[PDB]
Formats: sequence, structure tokens, C-alpha cells
Amino acid sequence: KGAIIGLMVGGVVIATVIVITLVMLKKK
Amino acid sequence: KGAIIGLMVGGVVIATVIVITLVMLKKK
Repeated sequence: KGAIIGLMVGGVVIATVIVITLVMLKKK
Repeated sequence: KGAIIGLMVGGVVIATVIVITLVMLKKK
């Protein structure tokens, strides 16, 4: 039951990724 | 079944939010 949810908070990790690439475009 | 998953892609929306506030700090 809890294992299924672990997928929800999992995708939220995509946020930091989106920002990480952006941090590269900020200085270029 | 599909309704439960709709929660997964749901949180992913938190990404745009995080970026939105950042876009404000970029020019200030």
C-alpha cells in the first residue's frame, strides 16, 4: 500500500531536475 | 485504479510552482 504511494513523491523529484537544467541556462 | 495514479502526475505540478517563484527571484 505504502509502496504504491512511494511512486507519487517519486515523480516530484522531476522538479529539481527541471530546475537543475535551468540553473545552467541562468548563467548562459 | 486510474484515479489513484492521477495523484502521481498531480504532484509533478509542484515542479512548475517551484520554478515560477524562482522566475521572480531571477530578476530580483
